[PDB]
Amino acid sequence: PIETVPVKLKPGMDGPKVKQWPLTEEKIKALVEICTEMEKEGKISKIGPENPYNTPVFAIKWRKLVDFRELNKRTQDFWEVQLGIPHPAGLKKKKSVTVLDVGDAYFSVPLDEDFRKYTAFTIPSINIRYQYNVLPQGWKGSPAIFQSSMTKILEPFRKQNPDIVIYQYMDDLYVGSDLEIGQHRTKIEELRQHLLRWGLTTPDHQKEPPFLWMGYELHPDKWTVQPIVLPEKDSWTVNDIQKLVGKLNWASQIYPGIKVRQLCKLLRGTKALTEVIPLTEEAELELAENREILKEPVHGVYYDPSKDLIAEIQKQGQGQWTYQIYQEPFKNLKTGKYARMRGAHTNDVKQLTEAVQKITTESIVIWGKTPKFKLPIQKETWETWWTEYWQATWIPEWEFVNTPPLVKLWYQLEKEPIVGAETFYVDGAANRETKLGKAGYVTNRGRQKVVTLTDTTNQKTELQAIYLALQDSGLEVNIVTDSQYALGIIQAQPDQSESELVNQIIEQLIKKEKVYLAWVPAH
Amino acid sequence: IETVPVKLKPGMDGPKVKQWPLTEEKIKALVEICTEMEKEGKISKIGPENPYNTPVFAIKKKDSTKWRKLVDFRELNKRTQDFWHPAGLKKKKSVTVLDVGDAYFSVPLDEDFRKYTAFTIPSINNETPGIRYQYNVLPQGWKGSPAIFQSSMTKILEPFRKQNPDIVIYQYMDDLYVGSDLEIGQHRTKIEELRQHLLRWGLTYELHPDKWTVQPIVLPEKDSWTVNDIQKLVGKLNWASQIYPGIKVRQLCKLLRGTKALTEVIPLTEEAELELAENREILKEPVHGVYYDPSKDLIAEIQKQGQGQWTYQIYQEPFKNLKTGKYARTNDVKQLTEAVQKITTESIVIWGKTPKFKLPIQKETWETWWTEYWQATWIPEWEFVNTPPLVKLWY
Ligand SMILES: CC(C)c1nc(COC(N)=O)n(Cc2ccncc2)c1Sc1cc(Cl)cc(Cl)c1
Repeated sequence: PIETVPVKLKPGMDGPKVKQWPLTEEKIKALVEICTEMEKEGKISKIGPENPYNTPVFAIKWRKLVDFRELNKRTQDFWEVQLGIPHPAGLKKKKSVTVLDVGDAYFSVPLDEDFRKYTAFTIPSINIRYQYNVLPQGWKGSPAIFQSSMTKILEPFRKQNPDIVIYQYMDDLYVGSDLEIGQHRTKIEELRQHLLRWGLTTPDHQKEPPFLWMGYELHPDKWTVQPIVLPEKDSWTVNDIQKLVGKLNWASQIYPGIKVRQLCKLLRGTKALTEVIPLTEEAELELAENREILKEPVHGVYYDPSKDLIAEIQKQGQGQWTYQIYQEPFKNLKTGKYARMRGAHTNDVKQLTEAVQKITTESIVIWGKTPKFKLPIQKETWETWWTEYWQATWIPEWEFVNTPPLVKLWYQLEKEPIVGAETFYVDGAANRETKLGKAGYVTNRGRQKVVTLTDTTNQKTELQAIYLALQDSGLEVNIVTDSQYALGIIQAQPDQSESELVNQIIEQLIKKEKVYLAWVPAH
Repeated sequence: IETVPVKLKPGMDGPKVKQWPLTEEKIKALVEICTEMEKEGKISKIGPENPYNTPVFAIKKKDSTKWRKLVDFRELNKRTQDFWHPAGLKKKKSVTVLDVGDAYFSVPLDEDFRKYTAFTIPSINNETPGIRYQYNVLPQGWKGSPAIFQSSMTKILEPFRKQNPDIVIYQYMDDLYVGSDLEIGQHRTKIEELRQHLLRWGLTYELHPDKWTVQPIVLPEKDSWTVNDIQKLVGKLNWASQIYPGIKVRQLCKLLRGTKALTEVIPLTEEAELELAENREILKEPVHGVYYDPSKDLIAEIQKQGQGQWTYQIYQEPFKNLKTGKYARTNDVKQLTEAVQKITTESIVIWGKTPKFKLPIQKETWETWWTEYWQATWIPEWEFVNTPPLVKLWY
């Protein structure tokens, strides 16, 4: 009843020819009985010596099974079905939602006449060659064509009725409206009616909520995540631990409490994938604290296009940021965390800004609009860093919220050398075999100091020199360095780093009143 | 009508590019525009046997409350069979540009090829499959539309230039560059007429090329120099010594001898004043031996200077700029976007090519807001840098 959709094999591929798995009598007879009824319904048809290819058949138990994997390996590619996630919280909450069954509408779609020849299978001598005339079950291109065909049918109806939501998934139709049960019902019948007119008979078993959907549980007034469970093991290999960390990270996206540090330490120096590792006590605790966190399922409400979208961010641990998207106080639509670390050197404002970006993109994808943000950062603060930062940033309209910890600029390097402040010319270098780590300085006032080190690079000694400078000076200092490494690092004005010296220096820089750092080429 | 047969570089296949998410607004606009275009047969919904896809966006050109549909065929263009630039506009005094994308809409597109122009109108939260289409005519933004219309493009330009090679007009994709070194008010008038010279076949502010330059590097002029002042001079001169190796800094560094306070004034010696002056002379002109090379990529770097100030450089060999300039004042983003356009435009003008931009912004940020202030008809290639410009005070 719908225009067949042209189909072809990949560039220069041939159909299947995999010999037929000689089956048994109890088997042959069963299929013989199944093919007969599908035949008398169109779905298939006898073919003869004519056709060359062959897909083996099986009779699962008394159900017909055609192993098409070897014809799906030679069919063109189709426009993917699952374009996008989507998130349960984007769904608009309707008053009534009906679910329609399609089912048998499976064999209810025609296969392109020039492709068919390739769907040839063979039924052994009872003691018979066929081909499909419909989207076979097990054919790479059938889901796509089905959904598409289905889309075409609905397109019209969806037109004459825009206020109705119709989600097509697998063999069902979820239709929601905001009409009254009287009106809703009638519309549905029309739909039932329309659907019939194309050969999609709808049975007049009624699947009820919660609707199990892609790891989600959909209830009328809310959505929940299907329980997330971790494996129970006495012996943990490296493979186990990696997949475990895998699942955890993933699940840490909605369960901000989750930690993986102690479990990932376990991966250190691992010699083999099967190597078994005793769990650390700090690792055992963490694994237990995660099992628990995961006992309370994540859940939220549905979307109300009538109210405004508000997003609230919070500074959790280190580089960790939590966020909630709601319309009414604490009635969360969605919640998450953002913790990426875009580069080695960074600070809190840049991070808060990145988090702000993420939520925007996600909002736009889920609700089609950006939200109003409530951020733990003063206008004064974000504005100073904004016009000082080298990249172009886009801040959205936001409301402050003095809910500690607050995001703040821990410091700002001077822009001009400080008048009257002691000038420190710092320096450092070493021995490549092993350190002659002699870092120290000299000032315009005559003060001088040299410090020897151990187990440290050449740049580490430059950083040391600045640290020594910083620690040994008044509240206002001028530091001249020839290190691009140090300069770069510092000029960025990060407030934290995986380094200890860089960190020490940072707290030093934070303590100071004034600090001008100057670079001069390394002679 | 008969169609011009197009082909993909022998060994290529269509583009399968991801469609960035759009606001409901941009979706709504897009869907209006498309069925109407469908109504007219330009595009017609397509099926799922078409695996290809090209990004599409919705821009609203200002001074009207009308949306325009922009398609990102960048990728398609990179793979359409290799199909086979008038100096003088970069010389003219005032230049103008016009949009001739429409012309193409009246040209059947080669059957076997429409499949590659497939694009998708996205759905909010993916609760709907996504509206699929394909072009039946010559699409805007595709390198193949100009090359195929060429035959009829010049064949419609003669009645203004067969014996009228005084003024100049160049065509870049959907773009029409009309350069005329004539009188200011007497400019609009000579083009407003070409605006009526093509219309006879269907398709119903100025640029100042000659007034550009690969600006010079300038050293400070001062009555008194401080330790720091000199430290900076030496720095900036050092950098500059990779472009110009004749630059010298020995004499100056002599001054940086000892350990004086950063704010202390150091008299310049005669040997030091001479060097600086020779250094000033070397820099008075752009480095020799820097010419455009077609086999190379044109690259453009932008640096935010604060105060709605943005500097940029176009170059092919790093530290061998073909041009430099500045854009000036709104927010970082709007400015950054206007700058890319201004820059791309000059680029098309001077070399008839768009440059690959290195954008000082987070990717996700750009992708979300660039369509907000984009008015061009093309889209340049771009990448995002996360490394501070250490040369923000030198460049
Ligand atoms: C009309 C459709 C679009 C719909 N809208 C809402 C949004 O929910 C409301 N309240 O309308 N719900 C959820 C629902 C669940 C149980 N009862 C009623 C509705 C549904 S049903 C549904 C079912 C599956 Cl398998 C997948 C998806 Cl994405 C949605």
